[PDB]
Amino acid sequence: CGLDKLKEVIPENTDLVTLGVRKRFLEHREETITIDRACRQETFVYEMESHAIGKKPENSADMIEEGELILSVNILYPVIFHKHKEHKPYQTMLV
DNA sequence: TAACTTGAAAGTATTTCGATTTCTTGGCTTTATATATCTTGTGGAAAGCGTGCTAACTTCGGCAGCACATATACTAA
Repeated sequence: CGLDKLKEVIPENTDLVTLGVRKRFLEHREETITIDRACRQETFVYEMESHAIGKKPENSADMIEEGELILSVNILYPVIFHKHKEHKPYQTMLV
């Protein structure tokens, strides 16, 4: 179980299944998507997840003890949104 | 310092789909007339608990019972 014996290189020249979908997506990207952008919500999620990576408290007494319950709670307050798009109305919190 | 080609982002529109409505069927109701018959739909006349308070005076006012006393007939000496 090492990395020196593990496959950067173009993922091709092997009998695969998902690689066909991957190449189709690459072609669809080269068609209209330009460089690496238009991923607004994607970068939002990325940064909002990185904001909580390895941040230490200002005081030593504010260290979260091991095993503390973290609960994810979505909230739907507003009516002003897409009732059509599967429903994505409002923010989600952690407590 | 704009101009056009980008992207997922709305309404917005139309197309079909669940469902309830609307449209068809019978058939019974009712109108008279009389024709006729089974058991079972009746008409009608009998007859074999439970209390409370006194509303209070007056002056009965009788009898209930009771009941006390005793005069008398029976019995022991």
